[PDB]
Amino acid sequence: ARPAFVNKLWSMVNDKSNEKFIHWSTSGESIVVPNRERFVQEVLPKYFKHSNFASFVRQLNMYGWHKVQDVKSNDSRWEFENERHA
Amino acid sequence: ARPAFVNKLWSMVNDKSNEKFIHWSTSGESIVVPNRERFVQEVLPKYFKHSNFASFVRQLNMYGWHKVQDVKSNDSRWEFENERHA
DNA sequence: GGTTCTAGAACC
DNA sequence: GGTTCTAGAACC
Repeated sequence: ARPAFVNKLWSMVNDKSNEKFIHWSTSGESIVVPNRERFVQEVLPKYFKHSNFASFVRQLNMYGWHKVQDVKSNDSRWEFENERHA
Repeated sequence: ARPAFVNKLWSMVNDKSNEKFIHWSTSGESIVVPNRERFVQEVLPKYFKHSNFASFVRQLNMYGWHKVQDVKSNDSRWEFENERHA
């Protein structure tokens, strides 16, 4: 039995009906959430009760996932990568 | 399935090996703990991990049990009675 | 009231 | 790594 958060993230990134809100990158090295707000109100509520993006991000951190900061100087786009890679 | 606290209290007041530390009054209307300290170190640890008397008392309150204050003016003696009676 | 589910802790 | 236990939440 994997932790509930790991299971939920897995099912949400892989479920085809969440495609437009959260999905793997073509390479699989990261998870893409095109628009934070659409995801927060269309996907989060199906997996967590009293869900909020802040919690989601904290949880992801617990599992080694960090926000990709590659925007040079669309703050609604979020991408996550894990500390553990090949 | 009854709450874990209810089960533990039940088993500790009824278990014969805890007799000298915690037991029903002859009438059954209350629970007698002759000496708080002996009980805290001889019984509590068999039922709760990182047990302390303060928690025990709070829990008892959650279930309607209150400390009997019948000492006129042996602060080690504790007796508990429940709000719900005949 | 009693059974089934969802989780994490405990155990092997 | 996988199974079993202990709890409370969910469900009927």
